[PDB]
Amino acid sequence: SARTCPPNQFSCASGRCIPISWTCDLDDDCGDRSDESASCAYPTCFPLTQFTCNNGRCININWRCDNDNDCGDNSDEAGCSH
Repeated sequence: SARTCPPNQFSCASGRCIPISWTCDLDDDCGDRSDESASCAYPTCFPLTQFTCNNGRCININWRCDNDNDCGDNSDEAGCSH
């Protein structure tokens, strides 16, 4: 493995190994420590593969349940629950 996490993959606190796009996610993935402090300067969440929650949050693009992307306010549906 080059560095730590694969090429198309991001190593948060170095030891944590997630796909790149999750870096600038706003809290939920890692938090801030290095994920938001070593790349994030965004007014657009992240132009890799992400969704922009309508509450003002940014969320991962793979939370599409009903049709839109799970966040929990008035966006997607506000929580694909069961």
